[PDB]
Amino acid sequence: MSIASIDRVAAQGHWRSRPLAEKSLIGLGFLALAVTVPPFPGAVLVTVAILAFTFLGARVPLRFWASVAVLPLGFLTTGAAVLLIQIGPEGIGLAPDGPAKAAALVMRATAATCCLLFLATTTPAADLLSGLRRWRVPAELIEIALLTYRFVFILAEEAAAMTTAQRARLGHATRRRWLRSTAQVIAALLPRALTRARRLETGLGARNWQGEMRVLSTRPPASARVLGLILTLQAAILAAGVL
Amino acid sequence: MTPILAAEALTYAFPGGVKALDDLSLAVPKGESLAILGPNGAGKSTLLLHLNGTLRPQSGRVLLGGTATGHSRKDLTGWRRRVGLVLQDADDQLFATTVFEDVSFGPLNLGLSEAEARARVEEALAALSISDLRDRPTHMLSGGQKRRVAIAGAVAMRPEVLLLDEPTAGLDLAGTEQLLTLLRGLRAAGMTLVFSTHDVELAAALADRVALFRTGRVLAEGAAEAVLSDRATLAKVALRPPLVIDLALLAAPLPKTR
Amino acid sequence: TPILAAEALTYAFPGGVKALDDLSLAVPKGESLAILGPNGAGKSTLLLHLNGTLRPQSGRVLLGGTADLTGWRRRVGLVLQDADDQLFATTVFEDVSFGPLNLGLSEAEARARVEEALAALSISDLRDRPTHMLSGGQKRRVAIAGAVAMRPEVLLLDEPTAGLDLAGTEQLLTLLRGLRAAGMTLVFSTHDVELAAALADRVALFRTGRVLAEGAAEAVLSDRATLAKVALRPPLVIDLALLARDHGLLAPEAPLPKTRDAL
Amino acid sequence: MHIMEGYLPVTHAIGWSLAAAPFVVAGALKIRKIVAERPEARMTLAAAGAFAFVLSALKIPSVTGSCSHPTGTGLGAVVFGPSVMAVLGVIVLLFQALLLAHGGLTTLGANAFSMAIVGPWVAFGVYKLAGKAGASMAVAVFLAAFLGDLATYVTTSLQLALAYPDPASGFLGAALKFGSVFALTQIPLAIAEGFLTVIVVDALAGK
Repeated sequence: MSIASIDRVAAQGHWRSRPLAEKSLIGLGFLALAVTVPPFPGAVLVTVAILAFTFLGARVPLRFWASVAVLPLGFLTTGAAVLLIQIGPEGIGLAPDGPAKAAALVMRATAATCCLLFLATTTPAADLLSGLRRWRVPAELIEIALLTYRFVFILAEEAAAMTTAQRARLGHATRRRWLRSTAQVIAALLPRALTRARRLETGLGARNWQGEMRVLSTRPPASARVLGLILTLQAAILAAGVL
Repeated sequence: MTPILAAEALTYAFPGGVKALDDLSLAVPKGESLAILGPNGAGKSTLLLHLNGTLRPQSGRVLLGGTATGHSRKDLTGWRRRVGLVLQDADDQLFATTVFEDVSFGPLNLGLSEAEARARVEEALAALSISDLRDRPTHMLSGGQKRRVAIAGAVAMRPEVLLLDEPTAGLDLAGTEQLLTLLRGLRAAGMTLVFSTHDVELAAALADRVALFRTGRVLAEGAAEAVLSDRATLAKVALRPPLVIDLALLAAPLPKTR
Repeated sequence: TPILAAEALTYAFPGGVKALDDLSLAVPKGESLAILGPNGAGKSTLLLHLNGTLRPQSGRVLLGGTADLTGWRRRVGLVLQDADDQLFATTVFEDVSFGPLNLGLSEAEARARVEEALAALSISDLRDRPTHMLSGGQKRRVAIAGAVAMRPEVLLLDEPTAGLDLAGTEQLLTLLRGLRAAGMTLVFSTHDVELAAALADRVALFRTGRVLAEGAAEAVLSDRATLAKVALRPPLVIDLALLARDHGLLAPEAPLPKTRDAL
Repeated sequence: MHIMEGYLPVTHAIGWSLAAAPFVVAGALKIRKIVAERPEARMTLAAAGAFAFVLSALKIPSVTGSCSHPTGTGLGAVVFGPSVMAVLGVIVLLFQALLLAHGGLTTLGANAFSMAIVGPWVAFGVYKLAGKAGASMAVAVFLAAFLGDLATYVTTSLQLALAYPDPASGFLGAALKFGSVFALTQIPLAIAEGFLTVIVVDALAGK
């Protein structure tokens, strides 16, 4: 399942120090394209672009991501197969031109997902959430979201532990047993959370405040240099993609 | 001279409940290492809670430096700035997506712009030898490390008095000893150390004077010299002495004749 | 001969942390094995591995001398440091009953294997305690009880004295030692090395990922030099008594005072 | 279960992210006033949030040989408010996309429509009416994550019909289809967690 793997990778390789400002362009930009770009010319050279960036630009050890990557591929194998198919008042058939409308779906998605994956392998969910500073989204919900990210790993930890304990004591023998149990880790996870909230509030009241949450970040300011350069590249691969 | 933090009574309990914090007016004298003591259910974790202002006792007043603060609201903000708390569970004062981002909470809702606050954080991170753990995320930190952070985030504000609560819980004697340094270093800089514990030998390693209590009142508050030692005095609470020397009938940090 | 062995282990977390790096280990029959080391060394990983909580990249364990395990977990139980993660259900009986019952143990056989469990552990009814209503200790005791209720050959548990007091430690220790007496093979991991000597007689030092030293409960705790590698010093007296012995006309060392006199 | 990345056309991604916007704003304007009213709200909410995500990252035995991760829709329903969920669902969905790599950013908002806005509002009506139908708290929760889980699998199937009509059968074309391809999959699920959330709401009352 979950997912401390990706999070810790996103905070240990070469490109996590270098500004949010532009990895959220390389990411969010090429993402925007793939969806927009007509595919065959387009998301093909986008893929190799973000892929370069992912493996060459920010060498990310995987290489191995596709363990991360694959989880998508089982979902669209069917989606693509839907388009392949079907229907009318006739039992029956393959579609006229299924295999293009399908292989145009694959290359668009995989592309956009490599954009995702790039973001999700090099930028830590935290950063991306502070970035919404600069657009609308009012301060509060950023604090909450920065805090939701926080409790997610101080509930993940108690959950792993709990599952582990049942799992001994033979959590696992029947199957119905397994469901039963897992409930006994979800039921027993709501109050632990709520309480973990209130000992947060008392703990922080140390400083002369409990709410608010102003913090100081140590990220750098992606000079308008790579700004220009990256932006041009993308706009290009557009133009060419829209050719 | 006049104590820096002295608490009256102080008094406290649960409502509809057993006792919480009888009337124990412990006085601390600026620039020492007091070590509240016992194995808890006594409520040292609760005592501290009144000495920052977290808890308003039903009766008790504690007076900081010379006179008494206006709790219930507003004042406490001041009290906190002076007096600091480091709880047992480091995950109760760290929200704190990274270390820097955490510590830096302090001086920011403490009263300071951006450049200086950064400066202040950078001071505290090195003050706990975590300047190389600056931008890595908290939940990716060993238990000890995150106390060091929740202490850092506290010493980032400059308190005179620093309360601690079990500051060696689940530390190996390595990480325990190299901690010791970092806060003996703090008292040496001038900071009043106050702390709950139950491994006795700690107070035999850091403390100037020792407090003792079961029930809720403190029953024994003198030097760790003739506390640590007077076993009978130990006796009333459940404990025993640090190893020291068994007999003085001849005629804490190891010395020896032999 | 080994009841629980381990091949050059190899397990690492991301890309990869290599918390455990080719460490072979062995556990004899009715013992007290202390996997001694630094904290955050992920001994816990080794333990989880031992109880089939984890499969490594390359992994060998062993049963009666040989490589579905609901036999495995059966033979060998587990108690993770923090108790509350381990105590599910509402009252004491449930937690204990649940384990043997989790087992096909019919009302009437769980009836009588929660028998020793509570006894041997020394909880005393009442009974209760329930899901929660105390401090921490008693909880450790109940969880430990829960492990034992299940035909265990080997007990895996970490820090059997973390956060606990000296009196608490002493009592638990007494029970554990007695449990040794029932022929149980205990395996504990620990910061406090007083705790090692206070229970172990085989001790395996744990560095990086690797058991650089093992097997003389005393030896390891008297080879001061070895201890420094993992940044640990020997137990008090023994360290003294090493020192004391150097100056001391010294042959044997005794925790109760052995001091010379006069006159 | 989630629409993966860029599996929606920009007309529709934005298409749905504008049909979610009115409901995200709704909740976030009362989250606004809750935090204004009681500042620790930042903590009960964030904890509410970090529960659902962790909930749904867990695994559950499917009616069939499948092994699906539940979907807090039903459980988060009886406990937290639906609307409150409007924003949170969105906040949970990021992490399921940022971390699990199972969501998507372009589709987030398309997703947010069915899992944060449709799934939940429906999960109450079942609940509260089964409540005013006289049925026991036992089932009124069961039907609530079940019918509620359906309301996603339906809404997500319909957004896939809309964005991918039928080459032949026009609109409803891809409908019944999608309604059938994800139909072997999630009705193991929508049943299992339907019970799961009964066991779960079981323990809650008792504690």
